[PDB]
Amino acid sequence: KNVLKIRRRKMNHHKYRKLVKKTRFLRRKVQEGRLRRKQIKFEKDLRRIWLKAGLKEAPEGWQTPKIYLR
Amino acid sequence: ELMAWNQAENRRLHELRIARLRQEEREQEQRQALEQARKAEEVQAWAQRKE
Amino acid sequence: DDPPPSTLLKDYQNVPGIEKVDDVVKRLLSLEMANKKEMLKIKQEQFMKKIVANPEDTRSLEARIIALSVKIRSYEEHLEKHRKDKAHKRYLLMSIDQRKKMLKNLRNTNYDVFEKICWGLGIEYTFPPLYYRRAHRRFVTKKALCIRVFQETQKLKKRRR
Amino acid sequence: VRSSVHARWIVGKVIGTKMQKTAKVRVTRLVLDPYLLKYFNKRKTYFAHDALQQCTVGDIVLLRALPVPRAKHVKHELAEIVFKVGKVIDPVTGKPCAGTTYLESPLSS
Amino acid sequence: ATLNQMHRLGPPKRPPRKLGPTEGRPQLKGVVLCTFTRK
Amino acid sequence: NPWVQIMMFKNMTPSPFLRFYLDSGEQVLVDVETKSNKEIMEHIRKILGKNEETLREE
RNA sequence: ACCACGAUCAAAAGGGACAAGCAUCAAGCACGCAGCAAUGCAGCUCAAAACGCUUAGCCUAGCCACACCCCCACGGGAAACAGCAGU
Ligand SMILES: NC(=O)c1ccc[n+]([C@@H]2O[C@H](COP(=O)([O-])OP(=O)(O)OC[C@H]3O[C@@H](n4cnc5c(N)ncnc54)[C@H](O)[C@@H]3O)[C@@H](O)[C@H]2O)c1
Ligand SMILES: [K+]
Ligand SMILES: [Mg+2]
Ligand SMILES: [Mg+2]
Ligand SMILES: [Mg+2]
Ligand SMILES: [Mg+2]
Repeated sequence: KNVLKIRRRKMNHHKYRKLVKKTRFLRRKVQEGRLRRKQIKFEKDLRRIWLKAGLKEAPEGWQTPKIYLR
Repeated sequence: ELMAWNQAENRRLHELRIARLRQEEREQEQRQALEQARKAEEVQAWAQRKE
Repeated sequence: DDPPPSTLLKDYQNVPGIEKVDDVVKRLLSLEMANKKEMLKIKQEQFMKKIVANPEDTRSLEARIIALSVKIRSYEEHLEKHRKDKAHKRYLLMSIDQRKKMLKNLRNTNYDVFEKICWGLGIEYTFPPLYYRRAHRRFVTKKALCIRVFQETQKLKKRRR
Repeated sequence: VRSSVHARWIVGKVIGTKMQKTAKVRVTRLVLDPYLLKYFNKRKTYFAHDALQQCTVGDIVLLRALPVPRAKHVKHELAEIVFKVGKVIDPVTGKPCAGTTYLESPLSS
Repeated sequence: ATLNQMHRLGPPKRPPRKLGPTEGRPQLKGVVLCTFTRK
Repeated sequence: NPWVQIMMFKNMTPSPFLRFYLDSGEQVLVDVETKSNKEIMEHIRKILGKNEETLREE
């Protein structure tokens, strides 16, 4: 078997793990912003649904849950 | 005419099937009699053991 | 319901003169003084007498269904007490799958016997789902909203007309 | 000249009965793969009017074209049930059967 | 693969050809911005 | 016969058979038990197959 | 035919068939049915690829689409060679 491929996988993974440690704080903010945009997009899709259906507002009693916030 | 011929062929095959099934029934009766005798013999001895 | 513990074992139920023995022998030859497998055998014989036309034929699809149903009930009784038994959970789920497959074959081949099996064993035959896909949070929420919006539109159209 | 529906006679398996007086039936045809030159089944769904609601999921039925479609998707009617699910009568001998086995012997009659 | 698998997958789908520096064109016009030498 | 719907069924009856459905509503049953495949082909050709003369005219 | 009997040709409507890539586009969100109607049922499509994005005139005795733009053209932008020659 080629041990060099296993070594290259080891180097790439170790290099990757170093980067996530270095930029850990930056990554968390980016993920939080991405999740906020995801929730907004989901809400817009739901709103498009009831708007096309004809209703001027959401169905009575409906509240769009936050399905992406931890 | 062709449909009539096809029905006649079906009827002929049905008669042949009846003959074959009658032979099968006869053989099955003989084999079933033998197996039933064996089953009764086995049950008798097993019951006597449990007695 | 389980057979009474005073019931005789399947193997000693036809020996001539079993009713002329002492009470101690009757206890020794009953379900009271045996393991659960004899009780399951008596359950199987009871179901076979109640359902199948020829209770001596154990190779028929109905007989196999009855036997596996008794085995499934045994597994469920085990798992009520043994909640963390993963192996027996697997055995129960696999036995349920096998019984469903046999029930499908019986329904396709002999509907009258299929109905008799369903009534006698208290089995509710269900058809399998057409699609196997994850019902994640987004899809579930969207489907609930869509059903609500359809209901609201129906109310509005009834009001209009 | 007798109907505007393309498929005049078709045979299928009933896959749904949840609509009133309407059976959802799956029809399979043989289509040649141009590259492999092998025949594979191609499936199509048809709605058949069942006035008596006598169709059950899994039975093999014959559908006959309506002279004109009675609804958006209902262009056929149930001519007969070829095979009742679990209640097959052998056409060759006329006796009940369960799969490959006779429920009633042909010799009995 | 089996015949069923080959039917399911269908004919091979060769990827679109990658466009080169000229963008699939014989020649291009250009304005010289700077001249230099490379090793 | 590209426009004829052919459909197969397996182990549904004790014996094999063919059934043809005609545009007039008539049904043709051909028992094929004990018959070779060539015999079945010849029989169906004879009863429901266009003869050579019709093909030559076409 | 012209007087039509009907042929030829061919619209609208109904049924069927029909390009490529992406499943990191996997769910669509009212997409069904029955009843003369009132109304009732909750259904319909989809991993055998629905829904969606991107690409491209096509299956060439020829066919399809467009005719400056707003798909359409009451109306609006605005003043039109994708007819020939020409710039
Ligand atoms: N996707 C289905 O729900 C489904 C339903 C009926 C039959 N099948 C058959 O299963 C085979 C795999 O289909 P695919 O390539 O599109 O799936 P896939 O692997 O690409 O995944 C798509 C979805 O299908 C499910 N799936 C995957 N394998 C399946 C299987 N053997 N049976 C049922 N569901 C499965 C997955 O859960 C997933 O949600 C196919 O031959 C297909 O005919 C799939
Ligand atoms: K245009
Ligand atoms: Mg038209
Ligand atoms: Mg111009
Ligand atoms: Mg225009
Ligand atoms: Mg010009």
